[PDB]
Amino acid sequence: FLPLVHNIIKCMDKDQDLNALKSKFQEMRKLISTMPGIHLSPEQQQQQLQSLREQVRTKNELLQKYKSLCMFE
Amino acid sequence: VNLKQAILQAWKERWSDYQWAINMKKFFPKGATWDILNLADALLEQAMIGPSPNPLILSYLKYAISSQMVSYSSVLTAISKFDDFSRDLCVQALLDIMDMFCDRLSCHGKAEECIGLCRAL
Amino acid sequence: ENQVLELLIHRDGEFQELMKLALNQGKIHHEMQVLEKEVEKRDSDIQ
Amino acid sequence: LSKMSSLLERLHAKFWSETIKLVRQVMEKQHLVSCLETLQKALKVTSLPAMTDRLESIARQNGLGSHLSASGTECYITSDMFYVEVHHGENPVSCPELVQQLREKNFDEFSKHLKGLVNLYNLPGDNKLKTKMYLALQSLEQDLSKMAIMYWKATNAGPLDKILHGSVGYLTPRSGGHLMNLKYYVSPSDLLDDIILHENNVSRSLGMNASVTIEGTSAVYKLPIAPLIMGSHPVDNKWTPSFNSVDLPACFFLKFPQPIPVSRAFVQKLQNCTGIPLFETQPTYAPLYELITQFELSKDPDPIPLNHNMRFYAALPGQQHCYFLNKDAPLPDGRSLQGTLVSKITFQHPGRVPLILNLIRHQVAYNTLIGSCVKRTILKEDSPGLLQFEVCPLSESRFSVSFQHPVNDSLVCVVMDVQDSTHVSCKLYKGLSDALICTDDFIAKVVQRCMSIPVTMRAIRRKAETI
Repeated sequence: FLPLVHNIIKCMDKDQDLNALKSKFQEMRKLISTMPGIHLSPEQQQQQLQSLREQVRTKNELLQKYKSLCMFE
Repeated sequence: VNLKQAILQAWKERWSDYQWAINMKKFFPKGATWDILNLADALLEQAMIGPSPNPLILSYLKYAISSQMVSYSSVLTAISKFDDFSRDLCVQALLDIMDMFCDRLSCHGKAEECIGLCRAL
Repeated sequence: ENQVLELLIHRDGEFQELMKLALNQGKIHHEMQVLEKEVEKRDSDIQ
Repeated sequence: LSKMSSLLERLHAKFWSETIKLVRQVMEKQHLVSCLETLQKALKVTSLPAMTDRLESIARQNGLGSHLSASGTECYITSDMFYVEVHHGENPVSCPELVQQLREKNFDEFSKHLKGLVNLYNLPGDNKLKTKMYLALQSLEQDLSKMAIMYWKATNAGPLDKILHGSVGYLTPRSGGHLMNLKYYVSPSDLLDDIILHENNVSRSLGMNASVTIEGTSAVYKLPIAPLIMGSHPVDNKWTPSFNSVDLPACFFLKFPQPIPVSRAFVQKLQNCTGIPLFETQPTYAPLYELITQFELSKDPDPIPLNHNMRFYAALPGQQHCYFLNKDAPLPDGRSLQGTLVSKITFQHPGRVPLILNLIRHQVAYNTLIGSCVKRTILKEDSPGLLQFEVCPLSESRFSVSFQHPVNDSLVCVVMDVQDSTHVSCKLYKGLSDALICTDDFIAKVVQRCMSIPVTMRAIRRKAETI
């Protein structure tokens, strides 16, 4: 972050508690980033999402093909 | 007829300019008829050249006048009708080489070849 | 002025990639929840 | 070759949540030690206050008297570079010449033009020539613009025969993001829009152009201090008689990019118009064409070695070819070709120089166009084609090309002299017994307009050949 380093340099070479505010902002940003939910890397997550989308499409197509061909008596 | 392709091959590339003697001796029967030697090549090349000194050839001319048919060279530089053109650039080199050619002496021809060379000069 | 600059560039790139990965994970989770709901409804109807 | 100093040993050798007491208890104490503040262009984008702070920092470090009310705006401490977008000499100018190129997000014309003019307008003068003579030369550099407009009005046919070629007139304004320049290069056979399609005159920025400058150290020649001659002249232009003239410590030293080879006659003729010749040093009288071809083709040349060794093999319209250069060959003229391998362009005041530069410019352009055929083509042992020719520069600007004409069983030379600036002489000499393989004045003028050795080779191999 550019603003954190700027506030740190200001509080260091001005002659307030910019370091505490910078640490608090960094902790809040880390918490917001971890708030997403995806613990593992997003690569395998996207791979599994694509696989699930393909499976859902295949299941929908199979259900449509099964419910379409209804000519028995 | 071989003289045409010979001079073509000669001018076509920038050879060592001393290996020319070896290349000629190899490509030529080496004694068939020397009346088709460089003697006329200079003039037949400078004709189309006109206002050009035609370098890289005067070296061949020198390596020839070192030991070749001086009589043919003499008669051909004599009959060369360059006064009408008057380039004053090629004829300059011609008179320069003729000076050192006639300076020391002529050679023996064991015949009236000397008288012919005299008429030529 | 090369090591610190490269470190800052790598940190900015890592932050941008993390934000993009979080957005993609959220979108993928939403799409997966929708697909799971659709598949569950279809499976209940089929059952 | 490792990364053990990022998160493994960097945080462990920094000598948390309650250990930030280093702002008031340990504070009892930009070039190569503190790179954090110096890297403002990397931490934040180039904005108005960032550049204004960087300028102030550079002025405080290197030494330059300049200040303002606060941070957010900063001018340029110079003769007339003081201009704030969006009084000790000239007034505050807000012209578009220094507002167009640097309008919103430009970052090129901010540390080069200023530093350039600072280094140029710097000398041992103390308040006598650093400012006075600088402003005098800047104000005097305005008759050329009036002369440019007069030439544009007079030459109301096309900006091809008078602006670039023939004579001067392809000038532009010298202010801010654009300095003084001229039409040094005159390559007409380049990649055009397929005589360029333009609405008005070019500012010598769209593409490639030379860079003219005005500096000097000892060329304090008599010159005006203000523009006087500004009326429209009779036909082309008029001189500006000075002397209201003092020893202005300045000159018109341009920036000659490449050491273009010229003739001794041109330098001797120009050595009587502006004092001394265009160079005061040991003349490098080496093979002119040899070094000139390499200097010209050095732009496109890559780090791979060429090792041509006086070989000018090149391509052809539909095959390969070859050629020579006759470099380092003393012709019947006696001494070798005079070389001008120098970069000194220290000129003098604009006196009688209406054609002192255009002649040498056309000479150098013809010399460059001669060796144009050999730029990046490297193909030897080409059995087919190989239209070898040797440009024999016996006389100044006198070339010759030999080709195996089918008319005779030998080469065919042709005197190629640059009579005019773009209309060169392309006569030829045939033989007493030779077919009509020699074209007329039509193909001669075509080759003159082309001005390319490879173009002439292809024409001989295709049009003049007819076989």
